[PDB]
Amino acid sequence: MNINEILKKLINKSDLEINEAEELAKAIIRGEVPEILVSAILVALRMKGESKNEIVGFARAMRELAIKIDVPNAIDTAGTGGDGLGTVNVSTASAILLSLVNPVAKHGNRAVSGKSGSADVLEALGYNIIVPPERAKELVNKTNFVFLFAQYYHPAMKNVANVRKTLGIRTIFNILGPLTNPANAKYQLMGVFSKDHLDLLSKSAYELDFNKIILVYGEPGIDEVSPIGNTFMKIVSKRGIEEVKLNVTDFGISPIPIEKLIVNSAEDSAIKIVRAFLGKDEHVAEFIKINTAVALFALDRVGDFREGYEYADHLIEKSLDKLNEIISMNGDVTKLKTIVVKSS
Amino acid sequence: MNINEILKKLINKSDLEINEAEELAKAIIRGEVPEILVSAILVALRMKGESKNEIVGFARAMRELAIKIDVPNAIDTAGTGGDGLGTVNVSTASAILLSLVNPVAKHGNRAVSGKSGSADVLEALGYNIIVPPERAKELVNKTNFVFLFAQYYHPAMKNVANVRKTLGIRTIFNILGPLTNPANAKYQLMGVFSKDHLDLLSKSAYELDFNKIILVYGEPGIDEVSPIGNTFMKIVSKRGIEEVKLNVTDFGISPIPIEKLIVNSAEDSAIKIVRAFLGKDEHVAEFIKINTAVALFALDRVGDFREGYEYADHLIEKSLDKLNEIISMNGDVTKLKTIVVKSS
Ligand SMILES: O=P(O)(O)OC[C@H]1O[C@H](OP(=O)(O)OP(=O)(O)O)[C@H](O)[C@@H]1O
Ligand SMILES: O=P(O)(O)OC[C@H]1O[C@H](OP(=O)(O)OP(=O)(O)O)[C@H](O)[C@@H]1O
Ligand SMILES: [Mg+2]
Ligand SMILES: [Mg+2]
Ligand SMILES: [Mg+2]
Ligand SMILES: [Mg+2]
Repeated sequence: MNINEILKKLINKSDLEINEAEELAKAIIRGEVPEILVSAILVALRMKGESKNEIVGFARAMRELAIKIDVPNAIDTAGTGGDGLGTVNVSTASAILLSLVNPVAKHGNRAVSGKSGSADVLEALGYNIIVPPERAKELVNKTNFVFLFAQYYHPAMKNVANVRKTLGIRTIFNILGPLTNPANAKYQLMGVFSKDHLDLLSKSAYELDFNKIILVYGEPGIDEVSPIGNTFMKIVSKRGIEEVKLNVTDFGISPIPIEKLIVNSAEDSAIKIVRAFLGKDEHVAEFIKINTAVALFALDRVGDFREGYEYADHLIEKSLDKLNEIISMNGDVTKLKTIVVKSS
Repeated sequence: MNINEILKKLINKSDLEINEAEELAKAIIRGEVPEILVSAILVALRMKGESKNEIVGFARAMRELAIKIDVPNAIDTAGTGGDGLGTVNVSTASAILLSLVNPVAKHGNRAVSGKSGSADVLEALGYNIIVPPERAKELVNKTNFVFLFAQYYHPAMKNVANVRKTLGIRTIFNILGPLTNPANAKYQLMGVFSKDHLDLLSKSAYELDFNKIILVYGEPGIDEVSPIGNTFMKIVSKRGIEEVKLNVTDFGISPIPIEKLIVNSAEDSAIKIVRAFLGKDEHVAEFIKINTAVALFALDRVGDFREGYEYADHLIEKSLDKLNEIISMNGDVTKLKTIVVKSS
């Protein structure tokens, strides 16, 4: 693996082979490549426009270097993020409903834009987001749910922290985290932030070896099933990549005004979700349920999205309690009660 | 003027304003921009493809911080380099013949591609490549020739050496060289390795305040007058940029074997050259004459491309003697003669 040959190759706008990319990624994440060259590379890759092999290459590298646990049968609902509209922490909430009928390995980080980060609500809720791997497995067995805090499950990325911060621009590492679930979940719902990444990441995904992963991009430009209108999807499986366009009305609901689904703090997000669980905020609930319906489909638990939406209705009614047993086994329920009160 | 804004601008592939480039180049050459961003900026600037205005901005920044000497009437023959052929140092040689008729302020550096660096030959021929401004003035009056070592007349450029070396790829700075003659020569024959850069550089030079500078691209893929076929050149002055296409034959000569114009070290170049001066290397000598010919057309001491080849035919006969006096005034004549002995 010659750093120079690689760089010159990217500069000429030639895509790498999966293996070149993986060795390249491996060197960078290991800390064996001078910052000047990591910067050059990340910048070259972006201006060339990353290709499938490249994504595949880097993903495989990151999985390899990441702290792992084995729960392939699990499902994750992490999205790439980056839309920055501060919407409520949907997929996290949605991860609570899923754990009721299937092991859930929720991968995520704290907020980058705003403060509605997956790891932040869980914290605001009473959950102890920093879980050691040996414990992580125990929890998923006892409660069917664990949150895998990325910073900690991908310690190696520390060797790229300075370049990324100094560069202060989006790079290939901004859309890779969801393809790197630390527990190797084979089923997942991952939202991307642009129609273009929907095409690239689904093609990449097709080779990262999932049983079923559903990539989505919903209007007005968030990485979720769209709560106001259309949702562009890609259902990936050993069979291929299926294209599917969906409107929020297909779930049998009227479009939800998005201002209703936007938060301004972690606690505010937590309250939105509990109130949703408690039936005191139909809007957030419909948002949590349209996302869960797509996840449920990924698991092959329903025949269509409507069935998925109705089924999700039965899950949300048991989620508050579910949330309580999960947080009791790994956190502080008094914080959950406080949040509950704060929403009654 | 913010670096992060410049970076976003380039990542977006938008060309900079001359003023912007100049301030950007200033900070970089002044060593006040973090190596990480300098790497990114240089890479993006290359992938986007540099613009006439960016070239002009950097050139002006560099010129401003360079150390200078007064000799505008002088002529130079430095080329962009980087054609990857390892050919023999023709313009350094072509400069020797020129000092026979016009003061020569030759700008150059050590090789990045082989050893065939114009500065390396001289070192090998016995010349003392580091010439202080005061001494340089003296040498040009007496011998009518002087070498301006880029690494000495551009002391600030050392603030970009680590990034450039670490990168190990060509950037904007690898084409700015000949446009920043320390003696501010108003005349010269600028060689370029690609027809594309031939256009960019010609248009840029037009605004760089020259009396007459001829840019040339050699058919085989060399940045000199072609020894095997066509030569594309632009005659830029204050009145415009003329288009001109040549063939080795228009010099009344025949195609020359590039196989014999190739060198594999500083000394082989120093030998091919002296060998041609001794009239013992028909081919090397022909390659020199044709370039010299164009450079004479530039000084307007010949109004015909074949008349210049004829005039060059004279000059080479007195060449060795000139080289001899040049070396004994600023250097070690010993070396030179051992080379003569090795050229027989
Ligand atoms: O900024 P957003 O509109 O939220 O988009 C980013 C992602 O976050 C949402 O879930 P959650 O809040 O749990 O975040 P995560 O997917 O990043 O963990 C949702 O599932 C998106 O995929
Ligand atoms: O790689 P090359 O085929 O040599 O082309 C690069 C330049 O070098 C040649 O002269 P010289 O060898 O003296 O180098 P210089 O122009 O860098 O001084 C010639 O003037 C070219 O313009
Ligand atoms: Mg999400
Ligand atoms: Mg989201
Ligand atoms: Mg040259
Ligand atoms: Mg050359």
